[PDB]
Amino acid sequence: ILQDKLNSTMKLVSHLTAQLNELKE
Amino acid sequence: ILQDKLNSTMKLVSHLTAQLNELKE
Repeated sequence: ILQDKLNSTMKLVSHLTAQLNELKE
Repeated sequence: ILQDKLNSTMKLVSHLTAQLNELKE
């Protein structure tokens, strides 16, 4: 369960990074 | 307390995802 929560947090971080990159582009 | 902190982090992640989706729309 803890690993799943960490994976969800990592996915959210990756989505935020992708959104930031798209905004920069 | 740790679970409450994790839930707050998850809520923040969900809010960020919703904001990103709204920006995309």
